[PDB]
Amino acid sequence: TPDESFLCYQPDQVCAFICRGAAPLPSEGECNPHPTAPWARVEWVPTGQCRTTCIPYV
Amino acid sequence: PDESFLCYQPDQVCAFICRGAAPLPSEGECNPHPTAPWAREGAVEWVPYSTGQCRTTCIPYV
Amino acid sequence: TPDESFLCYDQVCFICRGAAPLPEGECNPHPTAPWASTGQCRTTCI
Amino acid sequence: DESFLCYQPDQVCAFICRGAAPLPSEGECNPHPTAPWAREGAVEWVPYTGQCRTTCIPYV
Amino acid sequence: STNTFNYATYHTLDEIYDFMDLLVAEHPQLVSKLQIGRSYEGRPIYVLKFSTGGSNRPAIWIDLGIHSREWITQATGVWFAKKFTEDYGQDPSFTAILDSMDIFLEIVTNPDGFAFTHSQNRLWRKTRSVTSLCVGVDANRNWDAGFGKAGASSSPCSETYHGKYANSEVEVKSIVDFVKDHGNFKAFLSIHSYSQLLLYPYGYTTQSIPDKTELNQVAKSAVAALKSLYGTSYKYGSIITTIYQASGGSIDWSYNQGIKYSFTFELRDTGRYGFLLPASQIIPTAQETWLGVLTIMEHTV
Amino acid sequence: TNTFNYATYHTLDEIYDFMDLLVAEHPQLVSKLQIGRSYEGRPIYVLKFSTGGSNRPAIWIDLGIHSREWITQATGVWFAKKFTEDYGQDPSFTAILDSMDIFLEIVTNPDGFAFTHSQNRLWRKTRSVSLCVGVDANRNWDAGFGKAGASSSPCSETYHGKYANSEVEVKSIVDFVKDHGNFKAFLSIHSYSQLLLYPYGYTTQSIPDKTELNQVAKSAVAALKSLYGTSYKYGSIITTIYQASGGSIDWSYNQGIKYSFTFELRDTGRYGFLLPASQIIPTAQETWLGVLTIMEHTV
Ligand SMILES: [Zn+2]
Ligand SMILES: [Zn+2]
Repeated sequence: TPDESFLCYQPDQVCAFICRGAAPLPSEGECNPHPTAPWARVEWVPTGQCRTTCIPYV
Repeated sequence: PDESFLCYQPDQVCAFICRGAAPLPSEGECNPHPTAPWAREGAVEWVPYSTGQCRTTCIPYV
Repeated sequence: TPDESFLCYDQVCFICRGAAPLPEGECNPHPTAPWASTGQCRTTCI
Repeated sequence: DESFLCYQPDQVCAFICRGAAPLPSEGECNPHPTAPWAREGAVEWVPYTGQCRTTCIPYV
Repeated sequence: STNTFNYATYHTLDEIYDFMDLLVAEHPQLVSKLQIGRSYEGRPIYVLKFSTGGSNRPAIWIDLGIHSREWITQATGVWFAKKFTEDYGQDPSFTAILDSMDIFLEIVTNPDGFAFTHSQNRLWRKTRSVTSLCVGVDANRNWDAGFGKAGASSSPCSETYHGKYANSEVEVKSIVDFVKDHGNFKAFLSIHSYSQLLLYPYGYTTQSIPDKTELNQVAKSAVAALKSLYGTSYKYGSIITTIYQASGGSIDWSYNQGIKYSFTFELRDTGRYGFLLPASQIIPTAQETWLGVLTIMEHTV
Repeated sequence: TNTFNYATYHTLDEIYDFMDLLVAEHPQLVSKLQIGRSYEGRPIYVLKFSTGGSNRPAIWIDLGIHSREWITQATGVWFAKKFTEDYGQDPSFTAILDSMDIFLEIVTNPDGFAFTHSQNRLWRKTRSVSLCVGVDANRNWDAGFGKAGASSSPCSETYHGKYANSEVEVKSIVDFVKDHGNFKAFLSIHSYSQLLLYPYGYTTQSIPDKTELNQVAKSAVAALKSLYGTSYKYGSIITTIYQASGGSIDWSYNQGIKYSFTFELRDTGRYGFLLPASQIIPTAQETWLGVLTIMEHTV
C-alpha cells in the first residue's frame, strides 16, 4: 500500500525513487531508504511499482 | 521470520507484524514489541508492504 | 492533501481530503474507527 | 500427537496422549483431530504406560 | 404487552406460548403463528412466521430449544421475535431482508423436554417419547442425514440416542414435513448452547461440503459481527472438526436437502455456567447473536 | 440521589452537585475533600468513604483522567451511590469499610471534561498551555517519565508535559496520596478495551508481585464477567495494551502500593469512547464486582 522513498547513488546521477510494493533494482545504484529528495517532489512504470527522477553528476 | 512492532502516532497506536519488511517512516515512532492481544486479533490481513508484507491494526490511546 | 479522519456521534460515522464533516452530527478529529443496536457509517470526503 | 474423542452417555471427552491411548473405561473412543475446545481445556498432563491430557464437555 | 414483557428472565412454555399470541395480536400484518404438529405428549408445536407478503417467498428457518436444557436458546428466540417486529421498517438491512424473504422462527422445538426442564429435570436434553426406563430421543440425532453413524448412540439411556429410525420423533418429522412442503428455504439455522461456536456441515462425516469456502467465509463474517458488540469470542468450522462427530443432525439434513446456508450456533458460554447461564446474560447473548444471525441473512438475500 | 438519573451522562456541575447531595444524605459515611484546583480553576474533588479511625489503610480509585472516557465518570457516580447503598447491607463491603477508607475521585481531569461537553467530545488531555493544548495526565507521573510510550510533542495525544507532576490534576493526587502514606490499593479507571492491567507500562521488566496481581486480576475479571458475560483480558500494561511511560499505577506501585490496577471498561471499539448511556448502569455494575474483588483481596 504505502509509498517508500529511496535515494540512489550512481557514478553519473543521483536518483530518487518512490516505490509501492517494490524497491530499486541493484542495477539502479547504491539505493537506500531515504526521504524524497527536494527536487523529486510522475510516471509509475513497472513485485510493484516505482516512480523515479534523477539529477546528473558531472 | 515474523517480526512485530508498535508504531506510536499522535492520535493512535498501530501494530505491525511483518515478513521481509519493517514499518515505513510514515507509520510513526515504531518500536519492536511483542504482539498484544488486540494486535493479534485485529492484524489479520497480509498486505504487500515495502519488499515484503505486513498485517496491521490500530487503536486510539485509551 | 492528505486524509483526515473524524468521528461523529442514532449512529456513529469520516475520512476526508481537503474538507471536514459539517454538523453530520457532533464531529471531532479522531483516528479511523476500527469498524471502518445503533448503526455505523463509513463515509468519505470530498 | 495422538488424539481421540471419547463418546460417553452424558459427555464427550477429548484425549491427547503420549505413549498411551484412552482405556476402555473412557467409552466409545474415536481417533479424531483435536477441536479448539479440547485444546483450550486439555491443559494438564496426567500419568495414564504414558501420559494424557484430557477435557470433557456435555452434549451441547 | 410484549413491551412490558421481561426478556431478561427465563420463561415457562405457557408464558412463551402466550408471548407468541401477544406478538401476533400486536403485529398481525407481520407475524402469524403456525402449528406444524403436536409433540409426543400432545403439546402444539408452534412456528412464528415473519412475512410482508408474497406466496411462499424464499425463507430463513431458525430452530431453537431442540435440546430443552439449553434455556438461553428459547430466551434468545423470544428476544429475536420481538426484535424482528422492532427492527422491521427501522433497520434498512433487516427491512430489505423481510421485504424479499420470510423468517420462520421455532422458539421451542422440543416442548415436552422444555416442560420437563421446568417441572422435573432442569438438565433434560431429549424428547419425552417412550417408544420408559430410559425416556426420550436426542432430536438432534434423529434427522435423516448419516442417521445411525458415529456420533449417535443406539442406547436409549444415552443422551445422543438416535431413536429407532430417522424422523421417529414427531418434533423432527414436523420440521422435515414443513420445510419440504415449503420447498423454498434458503437458510436453516439451528440454535444450541453452549460453546460459543458457529458451525456448518457436516457433523456425520469428515467429508468437506462443496460450499466449504463460502460457508466458512459467511461464518467468519457472522462471528466478526457477533464479536464486534461485546467482544465475545466464537470459533467456526464444520461440526465434526469444531465440537465433535454428530450424526443425524439438523443442518446436515437441511444442507443435503439443498439448503445451502445451513448453520448451527452454539451460544454462551464455554462452561462456567454452561446450561445454567444467568438470566442477566440473556439480553447480551441475544443482542450479539442477532448481529451474527443478521450477517448470515444478509448473505442469504 | 434516589431521584438522580444514573443511566445518563452528566455535566461537571451535575456530578459536583450530586456529590453534595450524597454528603448531605450520608454525613457519617462520606465527606467531600478538595485536593486542588485545575489549570482552569475548577475544584478537584475526592469523595472520602469512612467509618472512622485515623489514617486507616486506604483504597484509591480515580476515574476520568482522560476526559473523553465518559463511561468512567458515569461509573464513578454510580460507584459513589453504590457504596452508600451497600454499606451495612453487603457483609463483605461492610467489612472492607469498617477496616479501610475509600477515596474516590470521579472526575480526575475536570478541565478536559468541561471541554468534552462544550467543544470536543473526544478530548483526552488536560487543558494546560502553545496553540497545541494540554498534557496527557496519564503520561505525567514520575514513573519512567519521558521514556517510550510518551511524546515530547505538545500536539500529540500522549504529551508528557515539561516535567513529572507538571499538571496540577496529577500533583494534587501525588501530594494527597504521599501525605496520607497508608494506601494499599490504587485503581485507575479508563476506557476502552475491556482490560484489567497491572504494572508496568514503562518497562518490560516484571513486577515482583506479578504472580499475585495476576491471580487477583483473574478473580476480578471472572467476577466482573459473571453479570453480563463481559469478556476482559488481563496482564501488564506494556504486554496487554502498549508501552505507556509516566502512568498512574506504575507510579503508585513504585510508592509501594501493591494493588495498583488500571481498568479499561467497555467496549472493544464498536462505540469506543461514545459508549451509549444505556450501558452506563450495566458497566458500573459489573465493574463494581471486579473492584470489590480487588478490595476484598486488599483487606
Ligand atoms: Zn485513558
Ligand atoms: Zn444442543
